[PDB]
Amino acid sequence: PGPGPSIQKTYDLTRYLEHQLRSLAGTYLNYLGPPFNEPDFNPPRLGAETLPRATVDLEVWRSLNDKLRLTQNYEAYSHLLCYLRGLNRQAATAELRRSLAHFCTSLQGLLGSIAGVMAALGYPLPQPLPGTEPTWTPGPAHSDFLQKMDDFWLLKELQTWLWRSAKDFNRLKKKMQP
Amino acid sequence: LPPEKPKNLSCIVNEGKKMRCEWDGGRETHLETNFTLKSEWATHKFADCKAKRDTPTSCTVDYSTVYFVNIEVWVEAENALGKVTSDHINFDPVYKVKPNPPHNLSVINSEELSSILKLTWTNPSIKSVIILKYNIQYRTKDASTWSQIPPEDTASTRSSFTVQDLKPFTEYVFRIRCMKEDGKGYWSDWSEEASGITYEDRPSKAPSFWYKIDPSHTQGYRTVQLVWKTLPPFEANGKILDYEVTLTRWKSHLQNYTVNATKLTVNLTNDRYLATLTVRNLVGKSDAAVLTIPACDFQATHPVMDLKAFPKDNMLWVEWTTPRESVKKYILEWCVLSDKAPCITDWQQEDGTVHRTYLRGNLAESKCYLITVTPVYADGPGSPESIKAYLK
Amino acid sequence: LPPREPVLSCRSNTYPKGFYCSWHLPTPTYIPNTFNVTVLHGSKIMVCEKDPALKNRCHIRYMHLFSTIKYKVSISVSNALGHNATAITFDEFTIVKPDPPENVVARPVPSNPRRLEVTWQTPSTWPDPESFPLKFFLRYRPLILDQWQHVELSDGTAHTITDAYAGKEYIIQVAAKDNEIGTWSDWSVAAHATPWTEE
Amino acid sequence: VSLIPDTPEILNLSADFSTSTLYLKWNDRGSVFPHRSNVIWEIKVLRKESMELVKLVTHNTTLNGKDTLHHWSWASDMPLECAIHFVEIRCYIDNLHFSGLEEWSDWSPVKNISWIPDSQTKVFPQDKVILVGSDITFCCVSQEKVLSALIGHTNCPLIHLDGENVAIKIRNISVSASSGTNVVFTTEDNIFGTVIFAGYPPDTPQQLNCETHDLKEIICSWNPGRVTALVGPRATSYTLVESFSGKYVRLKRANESYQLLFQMLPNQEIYNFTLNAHNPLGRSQSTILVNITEKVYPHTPTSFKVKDINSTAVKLSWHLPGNFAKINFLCEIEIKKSNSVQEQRNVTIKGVENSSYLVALDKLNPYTLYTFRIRCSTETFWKWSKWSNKKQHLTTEA
Ligand SMILES: *[C@@H]1O[C@H](CO)[C@@H](O[C@@H]2O[C@H](CO)[C@@H](O)[C@H](O)[C@H]2NC(C)=O)[C@H](O)[C@H]1NC(C)=O
Ligand SMILES: *[C@@H]1O[C@H](CO)[C@@H](O[C@@H]2O[C@H](CO)[C@@H](O)[C@H](O)[C@H]2NC(C)=O)[C@H](O)[C@H]1NC(C)=O
Ligand SMILES: *[C@@H]1O[C@H](CO)[C@@H](O[C@@H]2O[C@H](CO)[C@@H](O)[C@H](O)[C@H]2NC(C)=O)[C@H](O)[C@H]1NC(C)=O
Ligand SMILES: *[C@@H]1O[C@H](CO)[C@@H](O[C@@H]2O[C@H](CO)[C@@H](O)[C@H](O)[C@H]2NC(C)=O)[C@H](O)[C@H]1NC(C)=O
Ligand SMILES: *[C@@H]1O[C@H](CO)[C@@H](O[C@@H]2O[C@H](CO)[C@@H](O)[C@H](O)[C@H]2NC(C)=O)[C@H](O)[C@H]1NC(C)=O
Ligand SMILES: *[C@@H]1O[C@H](CO)[C@@H](O)[C@H](O)[C@H]1NC(C)=O
Ligand SMILES: *[C@@H]1O[C@H](CO)[C@@H](O)[C@H](O)[C@H]1NC(C)=O
Ligand SMILES: *[C@@H]1O[C@H](CO)[C@@H](O)[C@H](O)[C@H]1NC(C)=O
Ligand SMILES: *[C@@H]1O[C@H](CO)[C@@H](O)[C@H](O)[C@H]1NC(C)=O
Ligand SMILES: *[C@@H]1O[C@H](CO)[C@@H](O)[C@H](O)[C@H]1NC(C)=O
Ligand SMILES: *[C@@H]1O[C@H](CO)[C@@H](O)[C@H](O)[C@H]1NC(C)=O
Repeated sequence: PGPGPSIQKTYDLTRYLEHQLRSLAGTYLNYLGPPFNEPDFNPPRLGAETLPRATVDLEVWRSLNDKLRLTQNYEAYSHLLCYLRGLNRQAATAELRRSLAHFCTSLQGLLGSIAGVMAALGYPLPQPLPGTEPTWTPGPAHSDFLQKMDDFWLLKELQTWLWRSAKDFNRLKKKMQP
Repeated sequence: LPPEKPKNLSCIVNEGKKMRCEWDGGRETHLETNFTLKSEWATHKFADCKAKRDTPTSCTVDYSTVYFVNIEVWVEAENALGKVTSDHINFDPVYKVKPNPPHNLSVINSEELSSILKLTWTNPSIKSVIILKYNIQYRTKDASTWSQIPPEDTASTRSSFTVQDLKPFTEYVFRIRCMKEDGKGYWSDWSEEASGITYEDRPSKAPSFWYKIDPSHTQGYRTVQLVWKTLPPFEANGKILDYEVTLTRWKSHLQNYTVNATKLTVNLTNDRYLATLTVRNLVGKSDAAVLTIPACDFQATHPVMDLKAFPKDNMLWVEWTTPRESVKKYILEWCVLSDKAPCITDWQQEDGTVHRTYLRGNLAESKCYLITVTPVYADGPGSPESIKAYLK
Repeated sequence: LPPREPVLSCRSNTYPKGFYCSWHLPTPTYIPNTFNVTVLHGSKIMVCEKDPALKNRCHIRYMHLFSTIKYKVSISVSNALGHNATAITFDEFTIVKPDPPENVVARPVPSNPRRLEVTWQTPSTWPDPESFPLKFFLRYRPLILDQWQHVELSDGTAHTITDAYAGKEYIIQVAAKDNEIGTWSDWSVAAHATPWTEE
Repeated sequence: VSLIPDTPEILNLSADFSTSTLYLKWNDRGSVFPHRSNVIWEIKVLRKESMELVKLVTHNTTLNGKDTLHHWSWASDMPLECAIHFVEIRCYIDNLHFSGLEEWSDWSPVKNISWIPDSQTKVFPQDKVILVGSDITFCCVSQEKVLSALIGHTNCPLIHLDGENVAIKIRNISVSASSGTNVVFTTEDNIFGTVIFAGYPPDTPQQLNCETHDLKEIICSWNPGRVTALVGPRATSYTLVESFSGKYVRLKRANESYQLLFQMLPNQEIYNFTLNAHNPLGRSQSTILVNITEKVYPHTPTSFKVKDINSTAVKLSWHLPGNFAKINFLCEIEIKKSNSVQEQRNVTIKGVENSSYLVALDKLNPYTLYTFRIRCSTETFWKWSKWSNKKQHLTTEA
């Protein structure tokens, strides 16, 4: 099929995952924390500093050509998937864990599809060895409020990363085909 | 016995719900026929399945249905005489999506436009993933056959749709099913039949009218019995509220009535008159007719000749010849003749250019019918002509 | 008259570029006032050099994208009878609202008597719509129905109306909106077109 | 003359920062007084420059002119890391054979303890679980000023302390959800907060009945009472305790209902199943007797067929797994006619190993569209077993 239908399927899957993540984020904010759903509750982020950020400039976003963006997106996807698995092991609720496992396996399928697309475009970089230090990330001894704040910041960063990845895929579609 | 691997490689996918993949059973094996189904995403293998002992035709495929992924499934045959697999098939679950029929269908009247009828519905949760094409079917509540709307008009996803060029005052029912835009995929079920009426669309047809020449006796003023038939439902386009007539008399003089009932009693004199009617719908007045009554000393004025009547197929038929100059309107009446039984005068309207037209009623056989045909001219009618004819 | 609490609601017309917004008091004052606006954005400083067409617009310029930092602004008024201030916070994703599109024209087709073609243009103030996919919202309705029909469209500057009447004209009002960030904008100015009729 | 007691001296003072309990001990100089005069010892607690919160008096008597060391404890309403605390002791001797004036002793020198900051925790306590409605006060130690404090959308009033410390007074706390309620202290540029849990003690487990499928293991099922509102790592833990053998089984935390496992020891026949409920708030127990021979419940026999020689008619033979070589069975057999009559009868069998059984019938009938259905039980009077699949394998007629 080539890069024609594959990129369209990836974009549709990213849109579906964005909708599912929006629904899951609404549910998680309504469930976890009385001062979290109705109030603003924007505290300074001093607890989460290990996960990769998604703060890039416009010029450095337009300078890349379909390779560094893909590598960084793969690394961020792996890290966020590990963190989501940790959050899943942390949470304890039947329907919530079911929806979380559904989202996790859908994100894993999307990552596999992205890896297949990368291997299909003819780039001699199939799969570089990622991490292996945070490959498990066991839950350390911390407070419950700190863990809740870390989970909230992780969800926000994952939403921002999904939006940035959708915009970057749109930019790649604009730069590649026409 | 040989394993008799399954075939036909055909099954559907549901919108997030549990999906079962169907396969053919085959022939009578009866040797621990318990198949298994596999799944593969080329990066991760899902858990295998097990064919049901009751109906080993379909089982679970994937608990969490994911779209836009390459799923490889194959049904393996396992028995005592070795093992064998079947043909492999690669399909996309997004192509075999079976959506839900749109619910809450409702039609409304916007601004009394009798030409366009809008319809709205709610699209399912799959509208954000696949493009849906629509095929609306409508029909009359009386008819049993359906009418299909051209599919090329609703080939794209739309929230509302308006059907144009409909019939006035006839109830329609609607049901809609959707599928993928391209066409590769299974259809959906039929939605709930939604009712709905059309607009008013006042009738642009002049109703019938006929008077009487009853022999009044009060030395002058004549009591004429104005009788007109009831307008048919399709020819009326709405509930008949009331009838309005108009009487013509000497210069600068005219009267009219608005009686609810379909019967009027207006006096006459020794001068020429002209009576017109006009039915009023909910929006306004309809078209009128024409009729003159010079019953003072009028002559036959070339009455119609050559009157023959023979049913000859399952119903009575009337035929005559064309008069000398021309004819404007045609009208004929009939009733049942028997031993001391009053018969009512039932009639109908016919065009002038037509000379043969079968009657429409509920007459029976083995009875004497006196069909009387009376012509209509510009200066009064002609003398009546009666003829007897049986049915069977 | 002492000053009251002003209204502060900002809007971003261009997502890649900066944003601009104004501030006004609900009750007018017969004497001129002096305003001073400053931006923090966490721990930083913004100048937003002022050169607008209408006053009270400093045209804050963006520097980082997807920073996940809630932008906050604080205004301050002054008067001979009192001095109030207002601090309002928001995000860089909710205030995104483009400008209504211009040059919206329609044209009938000579073959089909119930089909119309609508072709509009992208707003000039908005950046390249090919890089940032937009979402248009077309509303076609006759001049006497007064009942708008909502139809959502995908990326594209063309639409084929298959629901148009054959003996009445229509009006088309289209809006502009990004793919997944922001809300809907205002509609177009006007539109007029008649279907084809054989004679 | 007026006799005054000697000024007491504090021997050693300490406290536990985990449970916030003060420890105080002192040795009275009773060796210089041979008489058993009643001594009235009173203790006073004072914080943040002698507030004099609560007084307490302890009456005792010396031991025959000997110095006896004794320990006294007290639980404060606030954590020790909230403010400094001083302790003072004094006594009042009361002699019976003295008519003079007895005046109280002089206060001992001041003795205080200071919590040295060792961790970055600024809010106390840390994950404390108490009974619902109890009064608990929080403390937020810091070096800067704070704005306000609240639990959720409440904005409760604040109380200042001596040095840059704020405390809140909460009364009659409400119930908590699956997640513990969070309290926070709004600062100028930061925010500090902890989590507190408020649940109910474990209710008494009702409907304690134990049945057995085979005579090899025991299973028990019941249902809890009121919810404890503490799910996760602080959930309840049930444990069974045996009378004679002393065996015990631990419950595996994973629901609506659950069943445990208890391996049977031979030649015991008597057990007093006691369920112990562990919880940091309360404990409950339940003692219910059971009979391993009177609470037997057989299983459904599977893999049985019908076949016989040209002699007398069919002889059923079912396969029931387990160990029942000691106790017999009372499996009642029922045969049904062609949807007209269903006869009922009962037969007896001996103990067989893990194999099929032997049941004989007599004076049957031709085909006549007969069916079969089995249902077994035990010699003891208890519940029956589940039904099996119907079979109609009949022999030839005529
Ligand atoms: C669309 O029409 C359906 C049936 O015509 C209606 O469904 C009703 O929905 C409400 C609320 O969900 C229920 O309380 C009623 O029992 C439903 N049935 C009826 C006959 O009222 C409703 O008007 C519309 N449905 C939705 C989901 O909006
Ligand atoms: C700033 O505006 C506020 C409100 O817009 C003013 O507050 C008013 O103060 C007077 C006198 O105390 C009250 O009678 C009014 O009810 C207040 N208005 C409210 C509460 O809406 C205030 O005076 C203004 N000036 C300053 C310097 O704050
Ligand atoms: C509180 O306890 C401290 C102990 O840290 C006392 O400080 C001692 O004071 C005496 C004389 O006043 C000195 O001889 C010691 O060296 C001090 N100990 C130190 C500095 O560790 C203090 O007096 C007690 N009382 C008050 C009111 O602070
Ligand atoms: C804590 O407050 C609640 C109410 O907010 C109290 O519950 C009330 O208790 C009284 C009797 O004690 C009842 O008559 C009321 O109907 C209860 N009201 C509600 C809403 O439940 C509760 O008793 C208080 N607890 C303590 C320890 O004071
Ligand atoms: C029944 O089993 C219990 C198992 O602990 C035996 O032990 C008694 O347990 C109860 C618990 O409430 C204690 O109050 C008794 O003091 C225990 N008794 C002994 C001897 O330790 C109990 O003895 C058994 N009952 C009989 C009649 O033997
Ligand atoms: C089996 O094949 C036939 C075509 O001969 C057709 O009905 C369909 O493709 C398959 N049907 C089922 C039920 O699998
Ligand atoms: C089903 O058939 C297979 C075929 O060999 C057999 O191994 C198995 O025991 C049968 N029963 C079940 C429950 O799988
Ligand atoms: C009187 O007129 C009304 C409409 O104006 C209509 O119901 C009908 O023609 C008449 N009423 C009855 C009861 O016949
Ligand atoms: C009947 O006559 C009245 C005046 O007498 C007039 O207002 C009304 O319009 C007339 N109706 C019709 C149908 O002409
Ligand atoms: C703005 O300017 C005014 C005077 O021009 C000054 O009083 C004020 O401190 C400045 N800053 C703010 C935030 O108002
Ligand atoms: C248990 O039951 C058996 C037989 O039913 C009986 O012999 C025995 O005494 C019972 N045990 C007790 C403690 O009653």
